[PDB]
Amino acid sequence: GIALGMIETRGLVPAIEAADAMTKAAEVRLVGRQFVGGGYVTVLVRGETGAVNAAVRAGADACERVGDGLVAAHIIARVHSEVENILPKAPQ
Amino acid sequence: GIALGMIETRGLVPAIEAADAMTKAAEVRLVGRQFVGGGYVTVLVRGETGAVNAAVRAGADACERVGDGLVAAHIIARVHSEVENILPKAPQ
Amino acid sequence: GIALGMIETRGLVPAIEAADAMTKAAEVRLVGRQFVGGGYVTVLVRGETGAVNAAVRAGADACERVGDGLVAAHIIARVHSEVENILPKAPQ
Amino acid sequence: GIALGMIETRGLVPAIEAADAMTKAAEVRLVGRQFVGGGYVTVLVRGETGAVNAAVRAGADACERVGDGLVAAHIIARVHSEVENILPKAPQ
Amino acid sequence: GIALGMIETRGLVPAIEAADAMTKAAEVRLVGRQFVGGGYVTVLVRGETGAVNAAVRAGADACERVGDGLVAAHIIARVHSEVENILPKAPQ
Amino acid sequence: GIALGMIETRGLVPAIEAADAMTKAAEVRLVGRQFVGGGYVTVLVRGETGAVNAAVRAGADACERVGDGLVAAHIIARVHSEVENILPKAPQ
Amino acid sequence: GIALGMIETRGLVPAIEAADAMTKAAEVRLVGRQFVGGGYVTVLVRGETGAVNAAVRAGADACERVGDGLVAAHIIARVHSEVENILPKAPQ
Amino acid sequence: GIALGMIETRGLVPAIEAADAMTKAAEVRLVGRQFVGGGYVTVLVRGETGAVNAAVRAGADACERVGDGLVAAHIIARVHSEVENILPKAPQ
Amino acid sequence: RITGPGMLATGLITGTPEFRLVCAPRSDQMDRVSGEGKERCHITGDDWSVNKHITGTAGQWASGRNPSMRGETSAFANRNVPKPEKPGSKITGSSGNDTQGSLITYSGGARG
Amino acid sequence: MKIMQVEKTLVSTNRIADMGHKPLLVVWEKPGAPRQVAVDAIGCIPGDWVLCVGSSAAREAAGSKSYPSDLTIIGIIDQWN
Repeated sequence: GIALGMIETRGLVPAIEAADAMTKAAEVRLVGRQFVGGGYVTVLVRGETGAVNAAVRAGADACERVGDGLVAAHIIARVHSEVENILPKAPQ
Repeated sequence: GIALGMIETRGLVPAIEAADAMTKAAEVRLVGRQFVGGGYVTVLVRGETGAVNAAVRAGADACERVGDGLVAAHIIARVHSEVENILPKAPQ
Repeated sequence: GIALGMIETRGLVPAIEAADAMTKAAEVRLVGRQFVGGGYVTVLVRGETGAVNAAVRAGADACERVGDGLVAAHIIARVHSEVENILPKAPQ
Repeated sequence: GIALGMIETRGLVPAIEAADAMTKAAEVRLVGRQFVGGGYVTVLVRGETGAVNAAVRAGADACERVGDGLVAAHIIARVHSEVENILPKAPQ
Repeated sequence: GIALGMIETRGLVPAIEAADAMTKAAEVRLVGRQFVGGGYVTVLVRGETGAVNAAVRAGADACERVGDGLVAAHIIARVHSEVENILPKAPQ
Repeated sequence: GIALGMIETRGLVPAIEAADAMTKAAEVRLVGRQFVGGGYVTVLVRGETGAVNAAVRAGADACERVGDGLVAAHIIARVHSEVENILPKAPQ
Repeated sequence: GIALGMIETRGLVPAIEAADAMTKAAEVRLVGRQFVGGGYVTVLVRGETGAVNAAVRAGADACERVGDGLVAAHIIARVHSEVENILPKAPQ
Repeated sequence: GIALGMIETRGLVPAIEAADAMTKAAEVRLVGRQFVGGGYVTVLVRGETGAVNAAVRAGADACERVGDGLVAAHIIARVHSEVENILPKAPQ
Repeated sequence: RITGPGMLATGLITGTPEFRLVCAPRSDQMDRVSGEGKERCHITGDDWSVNKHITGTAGQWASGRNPSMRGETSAFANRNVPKPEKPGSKITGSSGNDTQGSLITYSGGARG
Repeated sequence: MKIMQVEKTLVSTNRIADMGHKPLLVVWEKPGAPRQVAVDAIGCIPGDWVLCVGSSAAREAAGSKSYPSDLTIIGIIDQWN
């Protein structure tokens, strides 16, 4: 799938919990963890649109009560080709 | 076109939503995503004045309720050649 | 070390105290000290499940009262195989 | 040609708007755009004292109402030679 | 000596004052100065237990009312061998 | 000149103004400008004790009204040789 | 069809009604009807995540009032690969 | 590992959910699902003692409110070889 | 009473042995997941929404897996830091001495 | 209104305080035409073809009913030769 799901958190620990829950919940792959600055961490997943929806929902529910919690949960079913250049392809 | 559209958001998720909306709404090229610091994220587009106007309006509408939300949605019809030295040409 | 232990502190001194407490408590290997940004610091330990459990409890108790204090203490007994690509192997 | 003008903003978008307005107002060279940290951005211009004066006034007026706004609009007509060491010579 | 003394401050100025006080008070060596991010600055000293105790007490006393003040003043008489990987050996 | 004068400000513009005022007021060498993080910027000068006293007073007075203002004004009259490892010798 | 939909009923008649509603509502394949013992009957479907969601919703609604009623309506977007060893591929 | 974790449920759906939760929670392997009779369903996992404790806790919490719920959650840290004769080795 | 460095910083040191409409209104409806995951608009038919009596995937089945224990300095947070009185201009003659626009400072904090 | 091309910037340090911080640009209808100075309310670059309103409308275009301007740039032409 080509849909994109993202979770923004306050701190790395909720971000890692969100990534774990997202990958365990549905058929999605982790494509990047980004340190935004000022304490924000963003985790990104790709997959089928319904799988992405389930994964992001589970990640939000899992990371809400972890650390300083959840900032954003968002799904884009088909990202523009231009936006593909600001998205990490593989996690590192 | 040499017009510049800029959207500043709190966090990367609303910035990505804004970039997606801007690139879907008009013929503009995403030239940069900048981590300003303190959580500020800026997405910049270039194109014709009408296209940049439409793109910035659509992105500002789209990202206003995503995560911690929008900070600035600005348009410059003609960029001075001096400012071209501090503007990214391609994103990453 | 399959289990993952994670402690996030406000500042570096509670992170160092927590890492010392975890590594003294049980057989865990410290795999990362990440400067998240905005003052957040995360210490990550791997090990067997019971060792990581004991280490995380000890580290949370130790770094409770040091500096600006505790933010999060988290245990993941087995992260998803995707999550391993955003986890550090060794400290830098 | 040796006067220094400085505008500090909260966020990159007001800083870019201020630099654009400054270089449009008078004959000033944009010598630096600094990401201070925590969201502060500083744009620095060099030129004749009158040109720097007009440019800084126009830039402050233009960037006051953009994003999170303006922090500082400062003119140094005669820079001490020691301060030149910490001043940027070209942007990036 | 292998004991560890750490002082965390808000801003560089109290950290430098604390380092001066620590190295004046006792026979400790300054091994690091870390910019944690978010304004936090940590200075680390090594020495024998009594030297580290005296140095940390003196630094905390000296930097308490300097700038934005003191965050942490901590002593670890013997850090675990794992924690050595995340401790600077020399400053820069 | 062995004495050390430091001024910490919120934002770069007051720091540059403080450095200019300090170097104009008395015979002091500007040795560093540090981006602490979180918006803190520290400027360091070296010189004789009286020169450093005058310089720090002039810098604080000149930069208190600029931008987000002044955080700290500190003098160390006799810096320990250990502290010179973390003090910049030439500014960047 | 990665996702898994499960409906447990008391008796076979509500299970058959639930299976009919599930397969009519969305593109899901019925991969098993299991006589659990003691009167429990489980119907299991596979498909896309959104299709499975709609199917399970419809099946629960349909079989709620039939016979001795519904016991459980459960969805797993992606089971663990080991769990596939206890999941029927075809209904025998 | 050689420890044995068992979950007994009323119905098949909570048993499948428990098996999924146990496998996803910790480093354990699913070895069997047994229909007992009268509606009882038992899922068994094998692994290291700490991993088994974590997996059984997670599965018991997950299946508690699914269908007719949970009957028993038991951990045997070391299984006698005589009992291995009545234990499935591979799930079917 | 023994004097020296041991009497300093009492109550500050740690680590010592002693220490040890179809769509709901935009204003008052914040979505769980924004964008394509929005539930604001009432979609009829066979959508991917989940009923109340349906279990799994999200909810406690994602948050109960991993045990967890809970425990600003920036440009934005500094917009209301106390500042001294704004500098005034007492100069005369025509020098572009606008007093209504934004604050412009010259060397030493003078108004300009 | 008129169509004029921006030539260069104009700086007057000793200008009256009522002008505020607004920048001034030198405009002419074509190269070689008589030069005029407009208040730049848009932020244009040299070479831009702009729209300049005069008379009493220029005052409000520059910001207030009492602004000392009789020529203000109020737009940049999207495409002009």
